[PDB]
Amino acid sequence: TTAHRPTFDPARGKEALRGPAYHQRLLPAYTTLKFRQPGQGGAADKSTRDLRAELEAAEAAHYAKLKGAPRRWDEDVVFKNQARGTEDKGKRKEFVNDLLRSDFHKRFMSKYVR
Amino acid sequence: DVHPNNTQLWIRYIEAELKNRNINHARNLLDRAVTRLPRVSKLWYKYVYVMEMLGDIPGTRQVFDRWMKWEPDEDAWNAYIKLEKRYGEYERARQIFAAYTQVHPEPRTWLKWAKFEEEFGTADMVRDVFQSAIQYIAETLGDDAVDERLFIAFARFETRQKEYERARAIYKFGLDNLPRSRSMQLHAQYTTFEKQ
Amino acid sequence: LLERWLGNLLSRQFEGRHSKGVAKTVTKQRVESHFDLELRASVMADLMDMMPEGIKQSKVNTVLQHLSEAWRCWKSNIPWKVPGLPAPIENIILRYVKAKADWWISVAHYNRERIRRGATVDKTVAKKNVGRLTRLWLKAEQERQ
Amino acid sequence: NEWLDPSIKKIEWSREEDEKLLHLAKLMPTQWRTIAPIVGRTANQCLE
Amino acid sequence: PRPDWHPPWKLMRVISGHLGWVRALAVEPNNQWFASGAGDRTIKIWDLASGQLRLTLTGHISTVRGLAVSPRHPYMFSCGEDKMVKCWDLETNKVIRHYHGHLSGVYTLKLHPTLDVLVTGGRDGVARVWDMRTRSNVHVLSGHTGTVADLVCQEADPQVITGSLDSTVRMWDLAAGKTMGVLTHHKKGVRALVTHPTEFTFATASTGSIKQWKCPEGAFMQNFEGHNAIINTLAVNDQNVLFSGGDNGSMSFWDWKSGYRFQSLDTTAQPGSLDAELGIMSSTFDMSGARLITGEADKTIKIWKEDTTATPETHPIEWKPS
Amino acid sequence: SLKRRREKLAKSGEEHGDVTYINEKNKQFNAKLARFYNKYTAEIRDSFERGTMV
Amino acid sequence: MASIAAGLAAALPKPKYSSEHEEPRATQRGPRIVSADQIDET
Amino acid sequence: PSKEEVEATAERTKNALAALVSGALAAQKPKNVQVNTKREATFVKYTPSAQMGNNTKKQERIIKIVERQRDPMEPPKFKHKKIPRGPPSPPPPVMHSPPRKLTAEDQEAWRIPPPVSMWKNPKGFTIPLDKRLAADGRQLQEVQ
Amino acid sequence: KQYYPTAAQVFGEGVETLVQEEDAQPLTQPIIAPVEQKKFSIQEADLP
Repeated sequence: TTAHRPTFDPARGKEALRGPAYHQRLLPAYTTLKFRQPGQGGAADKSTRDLRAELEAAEAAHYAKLKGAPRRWDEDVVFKNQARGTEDKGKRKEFVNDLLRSDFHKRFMSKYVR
Repeated sequence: DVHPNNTQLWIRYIEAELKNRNINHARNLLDRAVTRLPRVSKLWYKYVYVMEMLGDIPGTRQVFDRWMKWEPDEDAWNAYIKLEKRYGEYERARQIFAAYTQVHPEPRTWLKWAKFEEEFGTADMVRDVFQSAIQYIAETLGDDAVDERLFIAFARFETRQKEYERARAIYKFGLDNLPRSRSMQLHAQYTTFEKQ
Repeated sequence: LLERWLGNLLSRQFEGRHSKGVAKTVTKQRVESHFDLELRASVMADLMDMMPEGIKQSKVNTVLQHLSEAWRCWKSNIPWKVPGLPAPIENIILRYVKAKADWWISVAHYNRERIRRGATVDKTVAKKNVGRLTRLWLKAEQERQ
Repeated sequence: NEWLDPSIKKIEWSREEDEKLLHLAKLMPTQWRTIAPIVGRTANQCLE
Repeated sequence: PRPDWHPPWKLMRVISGHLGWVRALAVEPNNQWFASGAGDRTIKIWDLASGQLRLTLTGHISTVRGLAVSPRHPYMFSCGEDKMVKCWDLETNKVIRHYHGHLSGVYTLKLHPTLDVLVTGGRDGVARVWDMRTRSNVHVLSGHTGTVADLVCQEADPQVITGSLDSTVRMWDLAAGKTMGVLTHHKKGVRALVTHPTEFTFATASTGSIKQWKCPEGAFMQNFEGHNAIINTLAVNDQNVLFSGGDNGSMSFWDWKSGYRFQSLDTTAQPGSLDAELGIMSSTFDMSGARLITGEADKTIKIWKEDTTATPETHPIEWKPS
Repeated sequence: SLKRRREKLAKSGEEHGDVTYINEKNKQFNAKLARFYNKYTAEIRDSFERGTMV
Repeated sequence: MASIAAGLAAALPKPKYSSEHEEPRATQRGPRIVSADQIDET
Repeated sequence: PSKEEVEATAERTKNALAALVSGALAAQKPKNVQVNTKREATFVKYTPSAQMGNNTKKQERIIKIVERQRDPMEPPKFKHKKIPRGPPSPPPPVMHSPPRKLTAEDQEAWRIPPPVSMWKNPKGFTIPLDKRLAADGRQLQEVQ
Repeated sequence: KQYYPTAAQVFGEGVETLVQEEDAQPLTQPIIAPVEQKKFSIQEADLP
């Protein structure tokens, strides 16, 4: 059947109706605009090269901060030392762009599907 | 209104008003169509064909003049020239080649002008056309950037006029001031001419 | 409140109902249908912008049917490779199937947390969520085999 | 899945498929649904 | 025109952290932090120097397709595919206003530079002009026959220029809410617009063609040519740098005056991304212009910096006049 | 054009080979499928025509 | 700057078949209409 | 534009948009009574042109226009109507660069296969089993 | 098992790859901090 259909021509916006007002639609709320006070920044433009210098100084400061520069009881046991290198996970937390193979999905699906 | 730039709808409405002999209506439609869609070759072709089938050769010429104002592709200039060659105003077709080589300065248009002047004009006109082609193409694109086919057609034309030494001069000049990677066809035609 | 309500009641009575004036919000019963509306619009815009000029664009909803089948093949872990489908169209389809899949998996994670906590009581949410995690487990187990 | 699938080979076996079948049946004992995709037939065909 | 020498741009920092494509990007006037809205329905506030995640805000139920931090007010505006345009009070980190009325998903959002007006563009094919204070839709700029994919506000006529996916670009007189011109030069959907900050010119980008125009005449000034991809974005510096980012992942840095493409790149996708997932979805220079923040379909914010090592001689202008 | 339409209708009205459709739209779709996909599914085609391996 | 065209035009010897008396190879059927440019050339 | 003319544009646009803001604020929440009892007259100097016949006594007219005292309790007078959207303003010419020279290789390079679903069939079609099993990559997968 | 390369193998060596999956701020802490008054004694604004 073709009762159930896609959209190939989505609905188009209309201008407002130029009619007499009787209907109530939007109750007033937050009718006062806040402005950036002195100290809240924004209302001060200095130049371009000063901004570039400040940006590069902040980047150099962050890189400086990151760098830091100013009978034995276990002898009949069949297998010994099976857990070397297992605790070494956590060298650097790494992002994989696959939500089916990310570590979050594996943790989630091992927690829940028991 | 719903589909303004649809060529099929435009042609359907024009033909629907042409089948009922509403010629003035359909000419208004064709002006509106080629105003709305100036770079659609089918609408321009339909307007020039309708004007030629109605007998108005000056109307066909004015429609072609507006189209050539719009700087169309090669086939439109070719169609205009074939019109004027059909009706015999060869000087008008010569003017159209002047503007056509202005708009499309590729060697194909120069060769087409040379062939046209060979068949419908004096040999001095062909020599002037070929010299203008070599001069313009080596001036704009660079002296080493001139096409070998220009020298081929010029030398074969001077061969056809039996000015044999002049053809040897064209061939030798082409083999001198061209790279070796772009004169192999010129070299082969030179060998054919020399042992011919 | 009541004078507002009676004024709107009398507005419907005396100047009529404006049946589709203002856009309805995307409430929870319209989330997946709205995601589908937006997804189909986005895929269609990419095809209408990446096709060359002059190509006969008569059959382009066919790409949207390909996107639907590609999504179904993603859910059922069946490899999707249409013979003769061009690389540009295939790239668009694979890109948006990845995007839809990520939205699906995130919604599954969120509802599973809410089902664990008891924050929801609707049966449909639980049924949908068990279906999603059954598919996810079987995808992981096919990968394991 | 076992009979009407057009990827099912109903011809008599080759010697190469016999060598592969016996080799794999020695590799994976009584794991016939594993052997069947590798050999190239169904599981009941390889078993019989 | 002889082009100027511009240093080439290289990848500085890669910031993972969204779970959907980064479609929006907006820098504070004070250049301290920037705002990435993404397909994981969220707006993240990141510090610009360190790159660290400061905050995550969730108010949208669909992908965040637009952001703006107001230079006069302590507000941040957003729009999304969920038909919603919201005003966030950054003194509380909470949504305080709604701007309702778009019939379907909203693709772009800009603020008028001088006066307190918000213009948004949407898949209902229309650009709605809103008042910030009263949330009232003062104008419904209509006339496009397709999705309004990008939009710029300007301090003088034409005040609103909208580019749509039906390939036209309309310039709108804001006082009357009616168009003063249509530019039909583009063959396919005009996804990007940008305005030069010091010259009274602008640029529109469709697939393959980036055309540069003059205000208010809409006069065709020049044509950036060579980027044969679907152009999603456009970013001009103060030092005449046009950035064409392209949905296949292709990056082109042009000089604004001449049109010379002084750099061409392909961006790189994260570990795990498909080759289909290579593509630039958003881009903006910061307020200084020293950095270019791009957001890509591998769910990644990338920062691009100028190479200080390169000289005008190490990368000479290979520009051939004709 | 009307003669071309009638000739196309008469040519497609003639059947040749097996019937794999149930109405005329299905027949047109199946012929379009053949025109596009015969160059990829020859082996499966002969698998049906043979009763055995691809 | 047309040194190559000048070198060509110097390289060709004079054609030995005269064409200054030669008519155009297609006879224009009359009448002949000119523009304002050809008023003083006749 | 210079600061003076930018500011002039700002004042004009702000005036127009403030008028539309005020009208919209009256739309979204009207005052409970729509009575404006501070009715001031409006005097109009009316100099007529020629008309249906001739002129009789006096031409120039002084007109006093006042708003009518409407009942505060009256609802809207007239039902609103659903009218289709009007035609657009006339489209401009399509100012395209000359069309791309395609080849038959390109037309073949942009052919979209007819889609045969493994799940859906909204027209109840009978598809050949060759074409149904055409996009199933599972049989053509590798095993090793 | 690791199906993909690492970020350093993909992006380069002079490129800093950040992975941020937690906020630095709590949501209660505002981005543009509002200016405080913080009056602690009833003091006259001028001389009575």
